Amino acid sequence: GSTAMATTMEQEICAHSMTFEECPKCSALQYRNGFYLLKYDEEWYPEELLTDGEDDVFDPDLDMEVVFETQ
Ligand SMILES: [Zn+2]
Repeated sequence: GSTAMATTMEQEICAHSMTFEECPKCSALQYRNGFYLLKYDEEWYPEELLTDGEDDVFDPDLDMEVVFETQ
């Protein structure tokens, strides 16, 4: 337990990536941008809402593990 206002949970529990408090910011795709590979598996959703057809990942439904796994 931490002395957090209104006993808010510290970790970023929102589905998109951020905290419950930071949930409106989750809608913004700024966080998603600046990442080397969209396809790389992280908490954030690989398919980007703004980029409809630009990504061209979902339409062909081709996932290459080797490409995303740089590490
Ligand atoms: Zn959110």
